[PDB]
Amino acid sequence: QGVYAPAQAQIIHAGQACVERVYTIREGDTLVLQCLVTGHPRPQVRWTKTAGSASDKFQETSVLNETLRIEKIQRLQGGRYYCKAENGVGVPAIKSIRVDVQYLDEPVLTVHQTFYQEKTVFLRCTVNSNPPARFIWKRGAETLSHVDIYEPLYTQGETKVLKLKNLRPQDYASYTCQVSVRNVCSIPDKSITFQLTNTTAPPALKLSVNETLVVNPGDNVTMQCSLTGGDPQPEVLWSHSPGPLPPNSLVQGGNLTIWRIRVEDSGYYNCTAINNVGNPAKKTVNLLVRSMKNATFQITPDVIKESETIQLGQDLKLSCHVDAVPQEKVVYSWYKNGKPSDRLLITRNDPELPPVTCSLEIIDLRFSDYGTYLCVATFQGAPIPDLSVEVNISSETVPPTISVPKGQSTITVREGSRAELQCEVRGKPKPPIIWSRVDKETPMPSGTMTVETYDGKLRLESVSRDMSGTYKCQTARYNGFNIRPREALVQLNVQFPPVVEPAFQDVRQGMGRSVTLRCTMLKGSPMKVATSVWRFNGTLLAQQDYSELKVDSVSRETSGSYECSISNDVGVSACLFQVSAKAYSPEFYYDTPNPTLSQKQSKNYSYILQWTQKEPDAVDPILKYRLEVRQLAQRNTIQTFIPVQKMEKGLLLEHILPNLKVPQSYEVRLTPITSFGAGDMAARIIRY
Amino acid sequence: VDPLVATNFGKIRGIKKELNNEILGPVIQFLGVPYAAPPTGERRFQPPEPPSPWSDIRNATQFAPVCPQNIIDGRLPEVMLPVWFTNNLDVVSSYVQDQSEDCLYLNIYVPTERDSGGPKPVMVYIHGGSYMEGTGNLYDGSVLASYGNVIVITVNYRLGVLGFLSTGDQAAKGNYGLLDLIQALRWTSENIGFFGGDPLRITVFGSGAGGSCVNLLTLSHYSEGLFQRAIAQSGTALSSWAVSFQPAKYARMLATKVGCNVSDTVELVECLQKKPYKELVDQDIQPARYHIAFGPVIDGDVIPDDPQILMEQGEFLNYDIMLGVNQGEGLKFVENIVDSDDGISASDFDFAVSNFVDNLYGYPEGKDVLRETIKFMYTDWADRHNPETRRKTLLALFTDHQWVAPAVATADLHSNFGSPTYFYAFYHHCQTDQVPAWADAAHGDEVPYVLGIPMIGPTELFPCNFSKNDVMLSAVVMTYWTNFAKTGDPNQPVPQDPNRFEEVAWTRYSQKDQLYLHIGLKPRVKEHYRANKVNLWLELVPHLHNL
Ligand SMILES: *[C@@H]1O[C@H](CO)[C@@H](O[C@@H]2O[C@H](CO)[C@@H](O[C@@H]3O[C@H](CO)[C@@H](O)[C@H](O)[C@@H]3O)[C@H](O)[C@H]2NC(C)=O)[C@H](O)[C@H]1NC(C)=O
Ligand SMILES: *[C@@H]1O[C@H](CO)[C@@H](O)[C@H](O)[C@H]1NC(C)=O
Ligand SMILES: *[C@@H]1O[C@H](CO)[C@@H](O)[C@H](O)[C@H]1NC(C)=O
Ligand SMILES: *[C@@H]1O[C@H](CO)[C@@H](O)[C@H](O)[C@H]1NC(C)=O
Ligand SMILES: *[C@@H]1O[C@H](CO)[C@@H](O)[C@H](O)[C@H]1NC(C)=O
Ligand SMILES: *[C@@H]1O[C@H](CO)[C@@H](O)[C@H](O)[C@H]1NC(C)=O
Ligand SMILES: *[C@@H]1O[C@H](CO)[C@@H](O)[C@H](O)[C@H]1NC(C)=O
Ligand SMILES: *[C@@H]1O[C@H](CO)[C@@H](O)[C@H](O)[C@H]1NC(C)=O
Ligand SMILES: *[C@@H]1O[C@H](CO)[C@@H](O)[C@H](O)[C@H]1NC(C)=O
Repeated sequence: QGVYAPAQAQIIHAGQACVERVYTIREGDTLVLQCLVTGHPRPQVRWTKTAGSASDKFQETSVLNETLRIEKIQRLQGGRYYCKAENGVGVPAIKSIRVDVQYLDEPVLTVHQTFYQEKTVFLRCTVNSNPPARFIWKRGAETLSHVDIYEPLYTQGETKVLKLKNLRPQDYASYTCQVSVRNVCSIPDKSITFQLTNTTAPPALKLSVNETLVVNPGDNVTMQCSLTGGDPQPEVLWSHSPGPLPPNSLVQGGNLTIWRIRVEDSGYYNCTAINNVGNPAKKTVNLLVRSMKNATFQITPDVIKESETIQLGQDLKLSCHVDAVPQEKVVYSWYKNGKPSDRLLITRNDPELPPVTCSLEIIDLRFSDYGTYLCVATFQGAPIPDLSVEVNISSETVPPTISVPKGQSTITVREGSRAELQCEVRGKPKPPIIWSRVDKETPMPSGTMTVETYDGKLRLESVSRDMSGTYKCQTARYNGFNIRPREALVQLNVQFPPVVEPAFQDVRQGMGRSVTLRCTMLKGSPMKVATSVWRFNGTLLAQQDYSELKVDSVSRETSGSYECSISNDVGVSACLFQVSAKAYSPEFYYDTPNPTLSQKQSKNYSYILQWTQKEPDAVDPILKYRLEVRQLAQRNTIQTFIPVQKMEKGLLLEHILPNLKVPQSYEVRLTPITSFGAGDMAARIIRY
Repeated sequence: VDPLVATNFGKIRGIKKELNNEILGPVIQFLGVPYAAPPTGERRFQPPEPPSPWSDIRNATQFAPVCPQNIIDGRLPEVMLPVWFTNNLDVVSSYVQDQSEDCLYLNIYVPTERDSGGPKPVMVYIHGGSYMEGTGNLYDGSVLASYGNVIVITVNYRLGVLGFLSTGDQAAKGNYGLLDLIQALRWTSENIGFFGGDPLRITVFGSGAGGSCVNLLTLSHYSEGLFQRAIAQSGTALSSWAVSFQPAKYARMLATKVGCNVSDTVELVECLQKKPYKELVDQDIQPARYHIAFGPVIDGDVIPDDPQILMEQGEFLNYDIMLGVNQGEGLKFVENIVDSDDGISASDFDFAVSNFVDNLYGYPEGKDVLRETIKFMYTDWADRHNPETRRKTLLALFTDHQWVAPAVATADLHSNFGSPTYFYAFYHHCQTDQVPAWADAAHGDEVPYVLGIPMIGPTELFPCNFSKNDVMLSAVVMTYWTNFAKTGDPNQPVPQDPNRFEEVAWTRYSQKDQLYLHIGLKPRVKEHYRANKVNLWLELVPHLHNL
């Protein structure tokens, strides 16, 4: 390639700046970076940014523009930017620049008090700033070692501390930290002052409730957090964990009220006081709302005899459980066709089973034990309602077995629609089913690894292909037999339309020569070409995992747009080819001094129009170019023909436009002509 | 059979290779593949240009000439090179005896086969000892490729003067060797698909200065989209010998040596371009101790700024990263000061530190307190009189400073800025009769395991009598390395299948917990590798500089 030149970039500075490779500006101002580029064909330019995805100044910022513009810049918008410029010839051009937004926040001033001879106070001054700040202390007059000043570890220049080793009376004054950023980017210094007095003292709090507070749902609880010391007067603030305070909870300020408290409102409520003196005071109260949920039973046949079924002459455990907030306060009552138990039937409150689970055992099972057992969980004198779990034991009760009904082992559905997976469980009682995925360890529509279901149905509203795989269904260990869970698998096909290749392809070839088009299917379920249909300019044609078409003679009559419509049994997708013997667009040459002043008079200049032909040998040879010249101002165009002598990839072509009015601009449209006719036209604007 | 592949530059013929191992399948080798144009004539001290195409079938059955170098004990630095290299120069010499300035060639190893189907991952090995010598030809990727079912590529880039000379201005911007590596990666991205490789899963890895190269590439915008993951073994961009900070100084010393030292930097470079490459290579240019003369430079383009500044300010893309160090990197640092009793005297200890402080910490005021503080920290106060314990701690000092501290700094910053990071410590090796019996895993000792050398038994380059445990550990390392390449997770998709790594999942590294994998015959995950000594160099010592 003779004239084709690799891209070349250069960054230039604009907009508001201050004062080599870095572009420093004040926060809030406007950034303007321009990337000048050269090379042929004219390379494209995009400004991008390079930042750690997961921290601090990060934005995804890909703009296709020779000018980067950030108005009212911010701290985070800062960082390193690079301008990339490419044109196909050679290696892309890259230039780097660091934008260094600068600032100086208001300084924070805090103070801390502290053998037994001298009292010592530490005045700590902190500020966030770019560049690193400079600190100056003063007590009306500037202070030096004459007391001590220094920067501690675990600070990157953002902090200085003023140490008053011996607190003499003159020291009881107004201390002010004056922090400066060296006035770079014309940024003013800033100051903060504090009134150090012998009454100065950190905050202190008193709470109107105990360490831990238990309450019933609906109850109104109000908590008074009051100051008991602090100078300056500290600010009191309530907070909640987990999550925010509201709804139904209002902060008057100091006073915290919770109306109609719900069970989910339980947790820690912390009152904190701050006055920038010493450590902030904090009082913490843990509010526990009572509740009982998820009462469950378990049938545990003889474990030592290795049984999974109720058999006469065996031990039979009937457990009981409920989830409660004051878990230690629950009490269970076992009834059996009424409420009874010493001999043969015994109570056990805490086995290896879940926490706080009451379970009676029946030694030497007997037909007389066949009955309806009931467990009643309750709170000692609590207004909340009791909870119960009934569990009928009889000859009929039997461990469960699970299976897939008929042939729904593999069930296929189209993407988007709803899907329903099915397992059917048998036994008395029937435990709920727990669905999980096996092919991989991923979560589910519900967002967790498993879902509970009693009907043995798993419903999928908006089924996604991601869900396509293998699913496990198994019996619960609760609300039934506490036995090795029975398992069964089901396949889930999520069908979706095909995707073919290429989606679009601009095909060029001589007039007498032939060409073959292939449309290939990569993904698609079913992964089979149900049918492939080649179409030409709307009309259908005549006719394997893919489809092929051969254009015998690329002529004006056969040249056009071919469409291969590959389709599975669910949807259709098509490749689209553009066949022709059109020459490619000419490539305007932009890097030359063009205009020629006619004696600076007659209002005439001339322009040296230059360009190259992209891939001259891709089609029939270029005979002549049609040159059009319009002035923007008027519709009429001057049409001319440049005749090509011959050309090779990279040869520069030239043409002078003799009569052009000195101040106006012109549009230039340049079209190649081959035996096939007009190729792809290109356009450009020239100017004096 | 006859491996022929048509690339964008022409047809290429490969060569089938059987491995000396019944479980490993054979591989296809493409040796001496041009990935750039010869950097000769006006192309010397200039960026690489794409290679010229050919119309026939080009043979790739043998290694191409290596880049100009002089390792025949031509005053090379032993403290920077891997012990396996320096202890076997006669064999190493045979790999670089055939030289030419036209040396921009790469080698491709393709497996002949597993489980998941589709384009296979590509692992590009970047060699490097001191930037002055070496060749990818020394690293046979056959076993790694065959065992892991991945494509392995070794690259040859311009070395020393020819690859890194810089005048500090536009006359010679330097980093030519890095540009060749970038160009090699470009070639790979554009042509590896023809070999069955996945350009969307390219992992770059290297040991020593090769590891330094890997990290420097991750800080360059030129690497965008080129590769997705990086593995850096015993090498960072933050060490004292990773970058040449005074290129102009050394460029003029060379010029003076060859009669090219003129005022104009442009005329100086043109003068060098007229000189025979051998004349430039054979010159004696000694750099400051623990530093380099000719190597990567901060040009503001390839390398936008000091790696330290770029990393601290998170000015780098988020690649998947795996990095680590060996228990006893600095063997050669003390090996030369050890007495006939395998111990180090208190006076020798003081001397080493004194030399150490002066060379790395050239501060005029305060070097005294520094030397004394460093001695105290690296003194074992329990058994303080033992000359052998003194040897170990001194070795640790150099190891901690040159390898451990920089690696942790890199890992901390990468993870902190969102890059998935994995950290390891190599506490195993195979002792030859050429290394002291008291030595632990030294610099480069992990290479044979990563390359699967134990599986094909002792080689001319790696003569150690590998044990069954060496084979087992080698398999494990290769499993982890290729797993990272395949998914970005050392634990996926191949499980560790007695194998002591069966239940050992390699947790991701974070600055808060700093979990790392202890690689040895008793592997397991630990936390905060040498936290105390590492923090000394990274936090306290810098403070003693007086800001
Ligand atoms: C109602 O309460 C019962 C407990 O009585 C809950 O059943 C429990 O569910 C959890 C998770 O669903 C089970 O955790 C399991 O831990 C084992 C550890 O060996 C592990 O292998 C399992 O994969 C699972 O993570 C727990 O075992 C199970 N307890 C019993 C007794 O079955 C039930 O989920 C609660 N349901 C509702 C709606 O509140
Ligand atoms: C580039 O961006 C500037 C402002 O950011 C705008 O004025 C101009 O029209 C844009 N031009 C192009 C070619 O993107
Ligand atoms: C503190 O200063 C005040 C002056 O406002 C003085 O009255 C008082 O005695 C001093 N001592 C204490 C302990 O407050
Ligand atoms: C809670 O407050 C509401 C009004 O705020 C009142 O009507 C209700 O009786 C109160 N209930 C209790 C238990 O204090
Ligand atoms: C409240 O304090 C507890 C410990 O006392 C702590 O665990 C919790 O995070 C705190 N919550 C808030 C909002 O500060
Ligand atoms: C507490 O504040 C609530 C509103 O936040 C108010 O309704 C209630 O009367 C207050 N009670 C006390 C004792 O301060
Ligand atoms: C169990 O027996 C009780 C006894 O009254 C009956 O009400 C119930 O319907 C039976 N079936 C159950 C609990 O499933
Ligand atoms: C097909 O339609 C396009 C639409 O412009 C046209 O250019 C082409 O000539 C048509 N082909 C034939 C064979 O008429
Ligand atoms: C200037 O251009 C006009 C036509 O636009 C032409 O008639 C005239 O002769 C030209 N004069 C010169 C000096 O070129």
